[PDB]
Amino acid sequence: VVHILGKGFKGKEVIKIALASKFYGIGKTTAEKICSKLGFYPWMRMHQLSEPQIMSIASELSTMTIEGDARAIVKDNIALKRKIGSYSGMRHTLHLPVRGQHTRNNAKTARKLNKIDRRG
Amino acid sequence: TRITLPRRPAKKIQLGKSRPAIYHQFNVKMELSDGSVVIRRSQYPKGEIRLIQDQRNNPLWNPSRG
Amino acid sequence: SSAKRVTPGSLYKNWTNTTHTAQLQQTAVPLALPIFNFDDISKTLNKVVSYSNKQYKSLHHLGSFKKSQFNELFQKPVCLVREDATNSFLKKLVSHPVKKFIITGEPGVGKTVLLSQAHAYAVDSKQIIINISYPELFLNGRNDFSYDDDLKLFIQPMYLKKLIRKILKANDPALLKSIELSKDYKFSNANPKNASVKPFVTLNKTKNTVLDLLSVMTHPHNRGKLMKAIIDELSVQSKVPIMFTVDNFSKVLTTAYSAYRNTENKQIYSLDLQMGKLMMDIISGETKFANGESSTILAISGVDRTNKTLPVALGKIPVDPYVTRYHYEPKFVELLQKGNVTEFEVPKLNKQEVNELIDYYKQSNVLLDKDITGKKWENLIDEKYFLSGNGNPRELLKSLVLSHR
Amino acid sequence: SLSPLAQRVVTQLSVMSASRKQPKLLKLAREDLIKHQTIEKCWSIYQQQQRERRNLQLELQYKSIERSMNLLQELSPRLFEAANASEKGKRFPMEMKVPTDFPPNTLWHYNFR
RNA sequence: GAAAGAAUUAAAUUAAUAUAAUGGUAUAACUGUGCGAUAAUUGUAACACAAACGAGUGAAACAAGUACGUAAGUAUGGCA
RNA sequence: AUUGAAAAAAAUAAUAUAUAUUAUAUAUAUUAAUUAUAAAUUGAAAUAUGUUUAAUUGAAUAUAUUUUAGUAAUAGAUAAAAAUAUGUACAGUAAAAUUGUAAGGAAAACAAUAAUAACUUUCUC
RNA sequence: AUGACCCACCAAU
RNA sequence: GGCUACGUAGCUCAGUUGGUAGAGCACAUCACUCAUAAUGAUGGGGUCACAGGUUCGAAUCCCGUCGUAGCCACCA
RNA sequence: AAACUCCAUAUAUAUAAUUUUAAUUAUAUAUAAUUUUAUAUUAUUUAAUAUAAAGAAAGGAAUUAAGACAAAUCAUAAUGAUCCUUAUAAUAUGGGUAAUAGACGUGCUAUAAUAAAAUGAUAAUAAAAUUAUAUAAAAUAUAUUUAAUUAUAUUUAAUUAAUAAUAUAAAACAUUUUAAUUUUUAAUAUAUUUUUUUAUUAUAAAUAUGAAUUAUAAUCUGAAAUUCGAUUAUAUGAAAAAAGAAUUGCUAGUAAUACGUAAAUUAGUAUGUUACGGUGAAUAUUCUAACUGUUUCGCACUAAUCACUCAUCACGCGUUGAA
Repeated sequence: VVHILGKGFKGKEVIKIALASKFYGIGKTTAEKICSKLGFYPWMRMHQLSEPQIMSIASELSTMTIEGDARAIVKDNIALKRKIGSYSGMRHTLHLPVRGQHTRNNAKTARKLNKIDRRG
Repeated sequence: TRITLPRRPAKKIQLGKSRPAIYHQFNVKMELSDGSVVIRRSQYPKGEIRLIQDQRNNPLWNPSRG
Repeated sequence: SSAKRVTPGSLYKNWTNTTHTAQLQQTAVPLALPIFNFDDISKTLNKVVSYSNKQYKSLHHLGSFKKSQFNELFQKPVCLVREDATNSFLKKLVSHPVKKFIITGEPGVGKTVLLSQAHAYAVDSKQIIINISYPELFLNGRNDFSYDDDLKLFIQPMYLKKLIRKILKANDPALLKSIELSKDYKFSNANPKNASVKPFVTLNKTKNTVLDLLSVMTHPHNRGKLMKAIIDELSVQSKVPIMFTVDNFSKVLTTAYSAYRNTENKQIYSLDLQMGKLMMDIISGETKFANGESSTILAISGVDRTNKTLPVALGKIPVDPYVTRYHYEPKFVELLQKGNVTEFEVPKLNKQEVNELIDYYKQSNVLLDKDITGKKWENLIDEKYFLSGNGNPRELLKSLVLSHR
Repeated sequence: SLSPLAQRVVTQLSVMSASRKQPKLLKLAREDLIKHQTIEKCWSIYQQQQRERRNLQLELQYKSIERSMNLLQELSPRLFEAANASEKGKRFPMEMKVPTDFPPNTLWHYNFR
């Protein structure tokens, strides 16, 4: 609702999933019990968060791995084989089916996003 | 095109009457990553801050030691 | 225009809401109906009755009615004094040594009208009634929650406040002062008034009435004890009686594990939740009201999944050890059993009752001329009894207004 | 007249500006003025003394170094050469930190590397 | 020994100067500034310079008043 | 002048008040202000009087009354960005170039780029 | 099989 | 040879008395058709031929070279 | 052509010792309708339109002629002719058919409230189909804390079929939710809406839709998922705001369905194919246009109007004029 973890959110917005949305390092199940440990009554919106509570919220996300911090981990896992002899690396570097999909036709998607630092 | 704030007539500071800008500042305690506290004068109203990421927990500043 | 439903008329709400809240009654033609009273039941047997203004007041605070109920058809919610229900049933209550009954039945067969028939008894019968409707609203995981290691029970502040207000407002104020704290109580204080000055709150034992305890203003992690004591005061004392009234209990007769995850993602039982304890225990007999006029009516309703609990508990199916908890909470069974709980399978409507209702239904012209002119009378009568599965009050209505085929 | 952004800019400008934020001038009585002068002058003198002390100490250290290096040159040429090297890229160690106002939880680290 | 000041020499007129080009410029004409906004005033002008004449250029001074400056003073439009 | 706290004066300037002299003097008295000036349903806050708590203080709180807040740059005798080019008075020095420096690059802004003899003052062994 | 080509559409008595 | 106007999106023609990043036609891609072509609906291209210069801002402007019809015409 | 035919429908008989249980069925058979009877208008000896009255009365499928398109198949097979026999013939391993600038056709999933998702154990409700180149139930363990669901793993009960398994049909129905939506809440009080009301303060174009997509781990099948399969969990969450000119299917149990179901081909994977059922419509015949059969008139065409045909220009080459 405020500047929670910088890119915050809005009120009325039940927190549970809200975290799955703005945050990239956390989503779905992770965000679910993330509230559980912080014990906030489920179906609870952002406006209701008692600022001090957000503080715990913040620390919690620090504990596990969130934000583009992991974007890189994959970026490296990508570069890894890519740096080795890896069909993927070609598929990924050229912007082509890294999942071996329809290069011949439906491949624009790959060309659109698949790239060295994919998640852009 | 150019976005501006259009100036009013400037107020004449007379020679000798110019006064130095002493901004309102609070004495603020910074507790670093470890428990070392340091006092610093600051314009924002907060008597105490505790920091998470500092030189005292960065590897570059101490190589030997959501 | 720019404001939502800027137009005074509000229908944007899901129609079931449009029916619930819209102040549409208004137009309803005023009908001079007889008043529901149990002492005068012989005069009003098998007739449509209006509740007393005092009865309505308590019923409204207790939320005795429901949105689904076609209560909008009339200037106020009405009922029939059915004899297999009102008359015969209320007699059990004013006569059974256990005063612990469960109003079951087939969906719509008005297992709820009855319960409200029962809060009707309590208004005049001058008791204290503590309905806990839509339990779900506390097992939903939507309202607030926090622990209370002075009771090992997760408590639900906000929810408790709603129930506490319901009991205090619906019940007659005088009928309340009559119970004076049977001891001591010392909790928080946040009454905007004497708050930053009086640190805590105090209730002297005999200068303070239960009405007062039920008017305190505590901080979240306190309302819980307020309830422990609220109940406890009323509970132990013997001056006026009680009617722990629970509708939709089914939901809590089955869906144990609530919605609120605890602190290890583990699910919180419906018994570690305070109101669950306040709700079941009394049912079981772990909590006793002194006054022999203690009354307890719990009642399952339709909007709710079914499972082996009730049937087995009540003895309508031998215990099957090898089943599944998702459909047989062995405990809930035990509680009921050790409580000697009895069932008033609400019976459907007889042909003449049908006529009756349909007669009243004619008055306010809450019908449809496809059958008012062009049909004799007996014709229709037999018809609705038929297009109503031979007895689901709601179907009659579903078949006499909603359906314009 | 003005946008919300324009308003916020004006507010920001005001924070920095001396417009209607500054007090009256610090007027003193003559006795008070004298007392102030005596406070300031004494302080200044003390500061000068401290500077001289430090400066003197530094000079003494320099003299001692000079005395040492001449002796080293006289005795062992190789040792003197080793001493007198260009220390161009010499960096203070990152453990020698600027002393804080109050000390940390762990005052001293006994283990390292 | 140190600080601080006052500065002094060198270098510079390549910057700049209302505008060409030259001449002058740091002793600053150039730049900042306070005040002011008056001398971008009013009568007699000697005397030169230039010069065929008509014209033009500098201008002591006498007198009336204005401005700024502690003062010396300076100011009869602008570095020419 | 009136309250706090617990005989007078004596520079300088300024203001106040007076009076001497074909002398912008003196005499007594006191040390104001020094970044401001209308116009603000609502923002903020002070005082005076209305209810509960220990006559009674504090709290809340209501009405009047006002005060604040109209938020705005220069704080420097400023100094080579743009602004006025005539007067006067005071004060200072530019440009280029090179080593640099988030984006910044040939080309933004910013910083640094001669010499200390002597002289004085202050501390000091 | 002989056998690479086809070109025009305008609105009523 | 200084010396008047013209050097545009593939083609033609723009724009004018500044308040600028146009037109069709051709082309690519659909569709229409049995298949063309018309017709229809979709995208492509201006260094508005080069230097330097101005008002807040010139395709425009000033300011003249690498370019387009040229300049001889007091003879006895 | 029609009719017989097959499914399907009405009745009737026979069979089933009602434990293969569905007797509301399954078949074998028989009859039945290409419906009939009567009156009244019209017409001209007896048809049509209305009305009643008797019956259950209603559909689908298969069959698509002769010819033509020198339509498709020499890769189902087969065969003539012609071409090779140390290679255009046979085998193993690996690779390929999965490559992608653009373009087309067909689907799937989509873009949220006259619509999507959890949940419903006295399991609301089906037909058709499979299962000796097998289906694989109950449980049991994990993913995960209860339990259910979902997906795998352990062991194989029963059934080789009106017996047991795939498989509790799902949609509908009910309740709960649901961005934008300030249409919300949550703190107060407010009260004859209580799951609600009202007064005040707060709550700054892709969402909780969409799952393309990207990592990591895990599981199936088989020697072997790397080019190259499937599944799930944790992550990721592009595009997509009902889509231009233009165009497709469908006239009744049809279309539509965010309704599921089965089989064949699989060691293994269906967004495809072939079948089954559930819910279940509006709109219509009056115009043009197109395709067909019947007919008029015309017809210079006849591999037939996608015919045929005309003049100039341009190319090359004869002959014969003017001068």
